[PDB]
Amino acid sequence: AGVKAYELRTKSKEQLASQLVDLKKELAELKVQKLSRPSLPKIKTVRKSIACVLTVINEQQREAVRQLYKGKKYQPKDLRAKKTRALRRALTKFEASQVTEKQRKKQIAFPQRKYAIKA
Amino acid sequence: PEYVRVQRQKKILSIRLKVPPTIAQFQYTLDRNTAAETFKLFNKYRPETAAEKKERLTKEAAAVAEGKSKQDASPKPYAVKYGLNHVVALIENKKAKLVLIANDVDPIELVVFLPALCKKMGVPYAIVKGKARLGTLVNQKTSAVAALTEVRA
Amino acid sequence: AISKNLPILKNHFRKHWQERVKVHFDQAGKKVSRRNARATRAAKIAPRPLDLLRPVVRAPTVKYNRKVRAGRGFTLAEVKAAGLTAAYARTIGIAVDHRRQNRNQEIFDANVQRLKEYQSKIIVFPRNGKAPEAEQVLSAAATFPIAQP
Amino acid sequence: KALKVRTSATFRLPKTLKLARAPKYASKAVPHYNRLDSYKVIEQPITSETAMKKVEDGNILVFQVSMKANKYQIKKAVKELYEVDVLKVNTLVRPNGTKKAYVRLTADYDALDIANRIGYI
Amino acid sequence: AAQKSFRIKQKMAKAKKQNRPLPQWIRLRTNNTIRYNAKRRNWRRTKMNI
Amino acid sequence: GAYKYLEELQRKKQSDVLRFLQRVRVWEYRQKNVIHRAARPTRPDKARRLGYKAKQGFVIYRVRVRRGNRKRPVPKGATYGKPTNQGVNELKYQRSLRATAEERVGRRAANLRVLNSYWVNQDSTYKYFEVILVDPQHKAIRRDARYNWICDPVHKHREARGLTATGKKSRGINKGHKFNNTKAGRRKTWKRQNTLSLWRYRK
RNA sequence: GAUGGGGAAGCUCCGUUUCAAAGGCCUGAUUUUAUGCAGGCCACCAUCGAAAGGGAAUCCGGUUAAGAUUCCGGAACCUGG
RNA sequence: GUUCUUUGUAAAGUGCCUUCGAAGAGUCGAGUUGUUUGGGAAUGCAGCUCUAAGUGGGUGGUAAAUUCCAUCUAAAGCUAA
RNA sequence: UUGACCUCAAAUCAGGUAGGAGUACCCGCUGAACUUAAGCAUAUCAAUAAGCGGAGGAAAAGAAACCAACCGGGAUUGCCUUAGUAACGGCGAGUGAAGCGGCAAAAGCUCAAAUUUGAAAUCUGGUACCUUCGGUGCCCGAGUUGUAAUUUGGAGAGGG
Ligand SMILES: [Mg+2]
Repeated sequence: AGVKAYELRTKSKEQLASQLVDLKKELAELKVQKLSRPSLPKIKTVRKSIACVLTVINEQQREAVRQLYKGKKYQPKDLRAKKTRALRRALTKFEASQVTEKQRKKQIAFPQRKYAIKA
Repeated sequence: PEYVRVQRQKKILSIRLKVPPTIAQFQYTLDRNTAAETFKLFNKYRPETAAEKKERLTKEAAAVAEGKSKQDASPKPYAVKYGLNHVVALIENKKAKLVLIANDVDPIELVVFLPALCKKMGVPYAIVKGKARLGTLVNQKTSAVAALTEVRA
Repeated sequence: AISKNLPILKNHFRKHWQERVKVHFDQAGKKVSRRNARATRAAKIAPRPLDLLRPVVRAPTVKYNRKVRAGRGFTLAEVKAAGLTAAYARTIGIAVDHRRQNRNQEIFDANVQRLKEYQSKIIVFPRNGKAPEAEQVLSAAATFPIAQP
Repeated sequence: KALKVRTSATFRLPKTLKLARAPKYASKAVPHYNRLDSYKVIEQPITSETAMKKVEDGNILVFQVSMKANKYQIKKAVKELYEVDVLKVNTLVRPNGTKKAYVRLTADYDALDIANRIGYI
Repeated sequence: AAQKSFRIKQKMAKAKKQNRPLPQWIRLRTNNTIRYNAKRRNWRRTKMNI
Repeated sequence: GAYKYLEELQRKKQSDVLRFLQRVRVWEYRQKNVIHRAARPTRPDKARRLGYKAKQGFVIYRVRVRRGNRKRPVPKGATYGKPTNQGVNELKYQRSLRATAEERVGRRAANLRVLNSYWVNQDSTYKYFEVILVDPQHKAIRRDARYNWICDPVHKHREARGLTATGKKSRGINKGHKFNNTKAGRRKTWKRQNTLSLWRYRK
């Protein structure tokens, strides 16, 4: 069972923090019962629910920071794209498509014509 | 420190050695009274700054909008010429009327040929103190040369 | 070592020659990929004939000067006599060689005539509009064969 | 002009105004939560017979503790989780790699009363 | 030694936890080929070399 | 144009003006570090002929290297082989002093790219070079399509792979019958003419 | 055994205070106040290297299946504030 | 293919006459030494020494002097298959 | 006294970048000996193995200071051939390319050296806004010891 992320996403951060601390209290109360009982499979659901609550809290905070840094250069490095080191160091499309004005004049004057050959 | 020691011992060595006359053709610079009055003359002919250039272009654009003069609403400029290749071409074309050469160009081989070229082409030259003075004349930091080529009446 | 009446052999196999052995197992697959590359290039340049027009030109040495063959590109003098600039010829599909010269009037006249027939045979499309599609052929060399005089 | 008097033959590097960092962007942009909080420093009690002899005789609770926790963190978290004032903490590292903490409570509280409140006896 | 370092004690703790026989329910799984702990180590027979 | 005056004056190296100027500058360059940053090119005409432009992102370093042969680094001169390989003293390095100078400059500034180098001075002990370097992260070189080819990752350490002017000179890359051993790469040609080619239908 | 430097095609080598612009210390002054500006003092010049060298300070009694100068009871001492 | 912006009093090409036509230096080259090459009075590379010219310079597989001829344009740079 | 310039520094200054791995193939440096010569020293193995530096999906080379000597060809690369040839070699053992010809693929180019001189026309950065692989305005700065436009020898420039 456990908690559901889509219904966790509608709450505020204080309710999420309180739900997290009651989940941790429940996990401690199950861990003190695990030593007396032979098996206790209910611990795994509480563990995964704690993971779900932490994931929702982190994604809410990260989205708030993204909207704070929206529409400006120099956003933080973990928020900007990852792809690879070489693709990050590669030239952008604008810089790669930069051409001299002399070559631009030559390309406008003499572009590669489309032609066919029968008649 | 070593930079202080190098910059002192370098000018020590440059007079310990017997310099060949193309150097120490310099270091007889202009005297301070005539230098002051020639910079007072040159200060009247100063190149235009960026802001007055910008309003000059707005006036030119408005004038070609209203009357369509061929960029000839503004009068003929009278400014000091600067820049090394520019003034060498002016001296070779015999257009320069008076050429000032800074005495402290730090490759001296940029300007050692300039007095001989001025003497051959008949242009009067003066070795003057201060590439910084020439730069603040032409609204730069350093100018290393200056030239009056055409003066008002 | 040396033995019965046999010719003296010179087999250069005293290095580690088994480290450099190239067996062309990929002849058939390389041919198939080569035809695939030709077809995708033709589809990419879908009206144009996949190769430039080459001049007729006389082969260099005394062993081969009896024959005539294809060159790299036309002379600037040849394209000026044909009546079009070198940049325009390069855009409409004529190979131009800036570094060969004309010393032979027969070769010059043959190349000028060859350019005249090419300009008569091609269709040049307008740069903007209708593009009147025209069912490409794939070999300007096959449509303009090199003929021995 | 006159030069500056120097009473020492040594030349030292002059003192320069050193500014503080004013970054254009944050370093990690989400500050991490508490790495080692009260629920992580106290894993579970040890309920072997040797440990259970201590809880009425010595008035000492025995807990299993994360290996990153020290005595200040153990004491603060026992005070926060069980609302009990503690006398002292003695820790060891067990031969299985875990950490064990003997927490001796003050005389006002009874560890036997607290252990079955927690849920083990 | 009695005065040991924490790295040595950590490796000793890991080897002590590894020192156990096979769990007996492993043999009941389908397509099980594991018969016994082949990586078992005893202090009399082979040394850790740490 | 002053630059052709600077060139044709620079060819008169044993004229008294140039040997005085050389004599002062070689002392000034011994007094500095082995590798140090030059503020401006000493020969701006030579720099801009090799490709320098006076804009942001063009860097000049000055460098001196030790002259002479390369002593074979063997303990006490023992080579342990046939007498044709017993030479220690008169052996020569196959690359140039200009090449090892710009390679040390590139190791000093690995974030830059080596463009060219030129001789400035020498004495009995050292040879002095000035190295032109371009910053491939500066936006004035990311833009300006005449120079953004240096930002392509195939040009990392051209001076280490021998792709500069003196590198190609030392590798022997030139057209002609005098360069049959070294024309497309010496080891490439050696592999090409030491390969044994076998076809499916054996010729 | 780094650094400053100097060799070496280079992996790296030399050197350890050297052809270096090599730093921090207390009083405070100010009480938009933060810690700059008032000051003044000092020139070693990284760091690693001993469970037998140097070194702040704990003893007795009892207690466990297995721990103790470490736990319990009593009685002390040192360091920092 | 369909649509919006008119780029642009801008840019490019082509014919004839006239005056010109800037073209890379401790480099080219030479001696010597070592290595390398099929390269042979010396194929390339590198060290040291000497060190250019501008109807010039390089090459034209036997060294040198003299007279020609032919063919390119170094000592700066990019580029798919 | 004050304000510049040049040169050299310092900052946990604003923003970036390098190192290491992999390494079949690629670009260089450095560099053997076993072996063969029926011994062995030049030679050979081999301009190889080992060692070191540096890249990419390919790399390198590449638009002639070329090949030729002909009725001349025309960037580079690769295949077939030239050819086990010309040549080198205790002329011994052994080594050993290149031009032409056919084919695969084909593609060309740009800086420096020129006075814009009737107007540094050029560019990084910061800030504000926006449609954000960037654009516009403003402000410092870089830059005349030369950043833009114009030309690259096949040409081309200035006038008419
Ligand atoms: Mg040496």
